[PDB]
Amino acid sequence: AMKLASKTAIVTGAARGIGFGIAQVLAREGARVIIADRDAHGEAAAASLRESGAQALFISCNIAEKTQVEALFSQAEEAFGPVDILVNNAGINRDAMLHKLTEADWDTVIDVNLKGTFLCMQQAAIRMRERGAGRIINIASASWLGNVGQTNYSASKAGVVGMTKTACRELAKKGVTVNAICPGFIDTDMTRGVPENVWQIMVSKIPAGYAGEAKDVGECVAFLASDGARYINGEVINVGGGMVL
Amino acid sequence: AMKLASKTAIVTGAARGIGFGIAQVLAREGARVIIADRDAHGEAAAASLRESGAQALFISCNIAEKTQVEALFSQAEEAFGPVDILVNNAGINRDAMLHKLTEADWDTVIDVNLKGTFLCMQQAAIRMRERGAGRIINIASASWLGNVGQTNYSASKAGVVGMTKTACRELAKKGVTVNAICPGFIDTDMTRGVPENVWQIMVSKIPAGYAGEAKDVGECVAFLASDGARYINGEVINVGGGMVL
Amino acid sequence: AMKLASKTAIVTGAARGIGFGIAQVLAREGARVIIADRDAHGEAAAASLRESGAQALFISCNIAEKTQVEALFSQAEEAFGPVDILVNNAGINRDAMLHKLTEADWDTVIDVNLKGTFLCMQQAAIRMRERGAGRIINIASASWLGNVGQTNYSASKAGVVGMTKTACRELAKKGVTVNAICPGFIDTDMTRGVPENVWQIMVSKIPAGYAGEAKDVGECVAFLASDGARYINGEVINVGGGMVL
Amino acid sequence: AMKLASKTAIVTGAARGIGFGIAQVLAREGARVIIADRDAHGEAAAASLRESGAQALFISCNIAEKTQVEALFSQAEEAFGPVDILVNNAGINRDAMLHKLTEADWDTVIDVNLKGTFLCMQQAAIRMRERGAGRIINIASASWLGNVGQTNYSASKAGVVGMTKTACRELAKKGVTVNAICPGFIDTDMTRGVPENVWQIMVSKIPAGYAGEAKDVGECVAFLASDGARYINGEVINVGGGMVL
Ligand SMILES: NC(=O)C1=CN([C@@H]2O[C@H](COP(=O)(O)OP(=O)(O)OC[C@H]3O[C@@H](n4cnc5c(N)ncnc54)[C@H](O)[C@@H]3O)[C@@H](O)[C@H]2O)C=CC1
Ligand SMILES: NC(=O)C1=CN([C@@H]2O[C@H](COP(=O)(O)OP(=O)(O)OC[C@H]3O[C@@H](n4cnc5c(N)ncnc54)[C@H](O)[C@@H]3O)[C@@H](O)[C@H]2O)C=CC1
Ligand SMILES: [Cl-]
Ligand SMILES: [Cl-]
Ligand SMILES: [Cl-]
Ligand SMILES: [Cl-]
Ligand SMILES: [Cl-]
Ligand SMILES: [Cl-]
Ligand SMILES: [Cl-]
Ligand SMILES: [Cl-]
Ligand SMILES: [K+]
Ligand SMILES: [K+]
Repeated sequence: AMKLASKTAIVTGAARGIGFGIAQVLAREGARVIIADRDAHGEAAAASLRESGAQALFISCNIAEKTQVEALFSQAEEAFGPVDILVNNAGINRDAMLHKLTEADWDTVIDVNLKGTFLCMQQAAIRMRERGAGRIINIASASWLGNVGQTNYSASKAGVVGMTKTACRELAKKGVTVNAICPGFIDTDMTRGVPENVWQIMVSKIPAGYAGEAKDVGECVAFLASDGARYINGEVINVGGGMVL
Repeated sequence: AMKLASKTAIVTGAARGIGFGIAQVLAREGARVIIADRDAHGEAAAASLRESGAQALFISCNIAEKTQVEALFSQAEEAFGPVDILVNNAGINRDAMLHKLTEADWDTVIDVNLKGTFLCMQQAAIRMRERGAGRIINIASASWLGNVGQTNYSASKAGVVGMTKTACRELAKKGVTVNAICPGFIDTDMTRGVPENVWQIMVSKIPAGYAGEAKDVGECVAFLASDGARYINGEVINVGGGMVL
Repeated sequence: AMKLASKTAIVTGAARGIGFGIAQVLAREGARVIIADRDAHGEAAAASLRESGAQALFISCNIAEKTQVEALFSQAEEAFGPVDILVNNAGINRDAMLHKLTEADWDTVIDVNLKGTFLCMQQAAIRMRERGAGRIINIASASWLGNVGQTNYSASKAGVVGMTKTACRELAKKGVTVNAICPGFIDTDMTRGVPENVWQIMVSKIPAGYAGEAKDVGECVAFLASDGARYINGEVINVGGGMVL
Repeated sequence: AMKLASKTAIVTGAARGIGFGIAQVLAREGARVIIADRDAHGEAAAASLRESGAQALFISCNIAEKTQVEALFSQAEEAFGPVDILVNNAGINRDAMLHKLTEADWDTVIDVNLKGTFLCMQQAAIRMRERGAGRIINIASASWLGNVGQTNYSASKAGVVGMTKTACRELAKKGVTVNAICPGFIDTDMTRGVPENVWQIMVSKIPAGYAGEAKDVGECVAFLASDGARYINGEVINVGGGMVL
């Protein structure tokens, strides 16, 4: 009934969008969910999961700062014990054409999407490699293989895939799986913030014929986090309705 | 609790090995399973499933002949109703170096592994595209990106991945998902034939440090067959403990 | 002065389109070219190369038939000596939706594009693995990763990529390189035969903004065939102006 | 004749190893070469290219500082005219296991390998988009798809590949090609430091049976930088004797 019962999970950027969708599917499978986010709306997201009957806790955290990541994993374990699942979802966009991208927009996107994902992966690796069990699921983007106006975003997401495949080689023998999910075009506050015509152009590229939901990504994460996906490691699973960006 | 309940699934080459493991997982999820295979032992395989408390039926069929594939879907529907899931696993080996592969061994591997997967996929498409729903899951091989002494096998499995991505672009808008699985080194009777010393050397190369089971491939098939994996389409998922052949 | 000077090369389907473009560039680099094709127009193509000051010979041949492929290499070696370069370009199209592709259109495309490419590669392997030197360049398609209405073509081209990687692993230690080229959309008689709206839709996908020329593919073949590309093996190079089909 | 005559090329980190090998091949093809590196030995490198009868110049430059990258392109064009070719070879290693990598070793590798490549790519894009012609060749690593003890290096090289494909989509219409090269195990003065028993293990992973040379990478750069490779764009070409890291 609940393939993730008795498992603690940390989901970064789970205050809204895809992150909250993953927290909802993990919580539904009986997992204790730690909502890690820099926005105080994460408390409304945790209170929403507890009201549905699940066990959830919000922990304010800027994954770009190592001291806050160390504090995140410390409080999470003092709250729901050992962390068995890590979902690196936290991400941001500062789009610009290569010839216009500012050094500031470059630094912020790489510091959060790439270094941020590194600092979290590291705290999970230090623990999971000793316990001989663990699940690391990184959210990348279909943009990891190129996308106009996303020099900094494609670089960070492509970097997340490289790390995912490196972590697989170092933690696989420790009974840990590290996999990446590349969501195509999902319906969230970020995608609803783009202009009308931009929405239709993207949906016209989706063979399924519609923008995915945050739970579509959550269903794939819940599977990789289960014991049934123990032989899937270092993979990149596209959840974009067959879209080829 | 029974995600595949009320769904009929056809699994080719499921008399023994990986195909039977996939049949056991689909059955465990309360799915009516059809075991299609030339091997007569398939009758004892379907019986083993009816003994576990599931509904199963063996159909002696040669997927290389279109007239027998047309009979497979006809006989499968009048029994358990509309076919919602198709698992193309049937795949034989006739290994030989490129400079010595006989024209006969080539034709046998291609006619069964590639043309066979096409004939089954075609019959599933004619039906699923009208019912506006369906699941096609092709079992290909880590050998699709090359492997010594497998020119005919690498060609066939690489071809299966090519059709998989093509079917995705033609059946996605009809609500049908077409995905492929590439198993690594799976511990089965057929594989427990090579020298034990070569087998231990092969396992030392798997990052996970152990050979997978037929159910490992099944757990992934059961997920792609669920409604929760409706947005995963045209994907190649490796089930080899993070191994790169 | 000329990189491929003193080298004999066989180019299948070099009577027109990409094949003749490849033959023109190889000849420009001082390579003795063997125009292998099933159309008698290859005799005009070979004469056009001899009139340009290069050495060329046409040999009628259906790569689908092994006895005719064996006769091709025999006549090619007694004519210009040992074959140092093999370019598998010969290919056909019998496009149709998965639910309508006839068994005849399936057999013909797989027998030419896949089995035909194999029979040629096999004759090159038998000779090159003994001479300790060689070059095998297979023309695949950007459709190897899927394309609407090309279930048989994608399967055949994907199969060639799989074989390209298998051959690499078996002949790399012999000093032979096996590489594949995936042309995007090249301006030829076949491509100029499709409707005008299809031409604009295909060209609108090319970031470069135009359909490539036959010599663009030939320039890449001339490089892989040189000694400078002795450390490139088992690669899939796209020559489609950055098109992502 | 020489395919790169009258062309100005910038090769970062070309004072030694692969970088200097790339400069030698570009010089041999008649291209003016700007050696950009923090290593003062870059003067002896440029002088060695002038002794061979080519036009070479050394410009001390820290690619992590945008003001020095802006001065590099300014001083480079004032001396040898418009920059037609940009080779991003600059790279460093600060290897460590995921659970040990210091924040400092992470920052220096990302600041030089990823941000450094970005700053140079940006100065090239700003100039090449107005001229309507140009070549950007990024040297990534076989480590972009993962490698033990290289979380930071695999992240920076995978990121370079991500940028490569993004720049392709934004500069293809402007007549500019952006490609990446992934060298496998290359023999350089920066690799003959490990014991031979370590060298043998790495070589047994190379199907070619031997480690490559700096010029094997240079030959591929000279081709992509030629007018004949104008239709190759957004590609990742492996130069590792068919080795799969
Ligand atoms: N939505 C889409 O269509 C696609 C998005 N993605 C990725 O999916 C992830 C989530 O996407 P959305 O839900 O649309 O994003 P969103 O912007 O709607 O929500 C992201 C959440 O991450 C949090 N966050 C951002 N930076 C953070 C940091 N440094 N530390 C902690 N929390 C931080 C924000 O507070 C926010 O709650 C991102 O990594 C995004 O790049 C991937 C491809 C497609
Ligand atoms: N033209 C394009 O845009 C693209 C073409 N390709 C591939 O490039 C190759 C050449 O394409 P095009 O020049 O446009 O085609 P084409 O039809 O103009 O020329 C192909 C040549 O192959 C020969 N041929 C066909 N079957 C043969 C057989 N069984 N034995 C011997 N010769 C045979 C034909 O006589 C013809 O001369 C084909 O393999 C094609 O699939 C792939 C990507 C795109
Ligand atoms: Cl700036
Ligand atoms: Cl920040
Ligand atoms: Cl949702
Ligand atoms: Cl499970
Ligand atoms: Cl033979
Ligand atoms: Cl034979
Ligand atoms: Cl039919
Ligand atoms: Cl530190
Ligand atoms: K994949
Ligand atoms: K490639």
